[PDB]
Amino acid sequence: VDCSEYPKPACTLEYRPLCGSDNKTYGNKCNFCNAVVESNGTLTLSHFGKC
Amino acid sequence: AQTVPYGIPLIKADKVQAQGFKGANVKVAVLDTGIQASHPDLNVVGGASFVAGEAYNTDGNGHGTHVAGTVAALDNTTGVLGVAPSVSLYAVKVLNSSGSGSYSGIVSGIEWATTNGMDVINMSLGGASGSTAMKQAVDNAYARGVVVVAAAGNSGNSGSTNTIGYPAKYDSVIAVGAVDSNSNRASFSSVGAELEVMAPGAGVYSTYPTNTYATLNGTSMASPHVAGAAALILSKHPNLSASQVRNRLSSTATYLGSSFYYGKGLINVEAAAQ
Ligand SMILES: [Ca+2]
Ligand SMILES: [Ca+2]
Ligand SMILES: [Ca+2]
Ligand SMILES: [Ca+2]
Repeated sequence: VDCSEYPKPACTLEYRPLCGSDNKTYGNKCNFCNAVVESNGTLTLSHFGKC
Repeated sequence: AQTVPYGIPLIKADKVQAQGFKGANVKVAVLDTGIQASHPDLNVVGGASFVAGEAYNTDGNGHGTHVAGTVAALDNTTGVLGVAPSVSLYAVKVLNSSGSGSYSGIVSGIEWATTNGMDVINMSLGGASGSTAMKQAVDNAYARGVVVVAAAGNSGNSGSTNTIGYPAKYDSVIAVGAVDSNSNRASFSSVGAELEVMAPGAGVYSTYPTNTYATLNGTSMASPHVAGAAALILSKHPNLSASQVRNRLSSTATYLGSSFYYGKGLINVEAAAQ
């Protein structure tokens, strides 16, 4: 996932969940990319949809 | 042909529209990813952008257009139907095409909306921390007579943990949670003391770029039903203060369960507009 335009603190509140490689559900891609940045890029996408 | 999304009858907006009150002469700003103003089922009469390189009247994400359609999709022979289809609709772009943004962009949008005389602000967006300037901006908007509505958050529940984000968590903002068409809380809907009211947020059908329609989930979808409801109330009772509109919405809501999970419950704009 291209998370190059992150971090950004505010995200839409559309629920379109992504499941991270950490088995956490992120509410949408914006939430996921913020988490990727927080992890210094270790977090990857396991799959679209909730874990 | 026009279809009526389920949220309109569920919050009883159809009853108020049938009385002849549809949000005419009420200004609503949708602070979001923009609105596709050229969509046949929307009438965007102004706005501004606080995202560099993007115009107020385009929407490269789709979210802002969907939110706007729940507030204000035109009553005509096509598409869908908004809660308050006669409102004066303004696009205030504070999030980019990726659906993300800075607190400063949001603050600039809230200030623009206040300065330009909006009656209602919708913010279908959130962040974990907020900012001093965001608190100031919503407090200023509300003190100067703007009804400020925001999606509560999609952080679900976990024991007694408060999962409301900002700006919903600010006391000057109405935090709106999500129910589905059975009036059941959506599992993603955030919870906590600040949760104020619920509105439809699961499987919501609305406008979407380009010139089409889509079904989305989120407290983002719930917030504009409440923003539209505030507009309906003001179109029927134009001299009410923002606090009076807010109180009407919460005090006439249909109880659904513990306020931690549901706030005062599902809005009922027919009762709220009495
Ligand atoms: Ca148009
Ligand atoms: Ca229509
Ligand atoms: Ca609040
Ligand atoms: Ca509550």
